[PDB]
Amino acid sequence: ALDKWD
Amino acid sequence: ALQLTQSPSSLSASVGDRITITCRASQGVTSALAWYRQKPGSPPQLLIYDASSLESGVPSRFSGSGSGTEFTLTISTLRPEDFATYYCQQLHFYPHTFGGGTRVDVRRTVAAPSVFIFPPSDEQLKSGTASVVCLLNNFYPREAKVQWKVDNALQSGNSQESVTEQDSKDSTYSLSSTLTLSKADYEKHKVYECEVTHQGLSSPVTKSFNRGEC
Amino acid sequence: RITLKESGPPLVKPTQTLTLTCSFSGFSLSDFGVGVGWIRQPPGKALEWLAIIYSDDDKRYSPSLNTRLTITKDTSKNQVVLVMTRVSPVDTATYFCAHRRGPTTLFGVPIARGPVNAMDVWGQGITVTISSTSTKGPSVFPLAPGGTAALGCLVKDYFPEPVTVSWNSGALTSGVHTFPAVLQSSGLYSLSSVVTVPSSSLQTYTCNVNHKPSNTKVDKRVEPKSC
Repeated sequence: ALDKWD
Repeated sequence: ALQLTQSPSSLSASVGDRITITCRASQGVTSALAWYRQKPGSPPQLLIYDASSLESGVPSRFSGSGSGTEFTLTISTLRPEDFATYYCQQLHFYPHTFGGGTRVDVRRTVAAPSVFIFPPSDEQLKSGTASVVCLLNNFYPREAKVQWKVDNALQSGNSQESVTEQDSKDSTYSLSSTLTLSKADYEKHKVYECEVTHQGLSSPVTKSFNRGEC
Repeated sequence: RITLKESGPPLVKPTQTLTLTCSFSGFSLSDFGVGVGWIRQPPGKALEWLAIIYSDDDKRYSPSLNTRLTITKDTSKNQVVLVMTRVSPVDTATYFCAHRRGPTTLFGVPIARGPVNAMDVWGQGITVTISSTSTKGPSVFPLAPGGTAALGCLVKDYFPEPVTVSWNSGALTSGVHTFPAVLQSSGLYSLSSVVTVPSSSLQTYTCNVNHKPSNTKVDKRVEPKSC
């Protein structure tokens, strides 16, 4: 699960 | 999930030293990593964001470098306010993990603990419970291991310990460990022992007593 | 200047629901890409990430606590609420909320994402204790014995924190170590306070214990047993 900005 | 391992977990140093703390991630987190310093009783404070950017208002002795899976924080000239615990945080993957922390404390000559074992008071026994306490007084470094033994049986799950904060004059720590048993179980055994391992002790020291002996 | 502050109950009982509020000033949860997250810290342990919410209302939770957490925002009141259900003793911790910057913009155009990589401002934190114990005073028991001797008092089974301990009405300070209390599985705290003295002083030693919460003061003189 990639961070919001990645 | 993603693992963030800090090294070392604990570190001793003196004012003026240069220290470097490192944080390694199990999978690459690009540059999404932050460092914080947390002083006792206070919230963590942001030092470095995005692996190497200096947060505004943070002193220049703090520096961060690295990307991918390996990062380092270095404090070039340690000041008294830097004796604290540092944490790294990854923000590339959810959940946004924190490392285990690294405690930075005042360095001082190695000192073995003075160990003492206290049997439960007759007053407590009348209430049906038995507390056996072990004290490790004024030692350094902080890591110490206490092992309770009853008639040679290794005890587990029935003790609790707490450690004082580094003494401001001594630079030593003290540790209290309580073994708790029902009065009944207490009465079923004789040799209560507190075994202590510490860097300043050539080999483990054991302090004990035989219950009811007078 | 950004500031955040946590509020909620200091004490909560197992199985109950815990609602924590983060009230902040200096930014709006309607500002572009801003986030507010929650992090907790059990006594003596590491920081643990719990959840975060952004101004566009995307929400994310720790996978280990997902089923018990709900995070929500109230933009017009500048507050973020985190609701944790079915708490148990292991949930005792200091809970912090924190600000997360959104990307820097130039003429309303996102140009730098590096500033989102950190939680930049934190609240002081709120201590939350989870125990089904009711206000109760401590039982005080004696702890009796380079050539230093040690003695003390075991302040057992009290709730809630704190308790104060001094030696000889405040006159004895050197060699005194009062340890932080441990929360026992019973839900009651327990602590020891000891003092080291030249093996000769064995001078009188009395610990003065005071648990304000239960109106319990006790002075216990401790000596080297054997009558």
